[PDB]
Amino acid sequence: RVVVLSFELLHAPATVCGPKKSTNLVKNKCVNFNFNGLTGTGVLTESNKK
Amino acid sequence: AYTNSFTRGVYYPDKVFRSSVLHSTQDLFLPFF
Repeated sequence: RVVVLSFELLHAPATVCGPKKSTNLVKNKCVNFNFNGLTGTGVLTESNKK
Repeated sequence: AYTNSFTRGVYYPDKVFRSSVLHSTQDLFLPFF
């Protein structure tokens, strides 16, 4: 019995996510962020990008 | 029977936000005119 699990790389809003619990968001500070598996370091600020 | 197509065959190639940029992409589009 073979089952192959095909994963389609994120592009659109994700709905099937791993067991990682979320945290609160802190603005205007240098933070190490992880949004739906997308990681990086930077300061998260409010924006006017529609 | 036939008409002249125009600048109507353009769609967003993906779901990524870009602004104030000229982006070159290759995809299946309707040729202009």
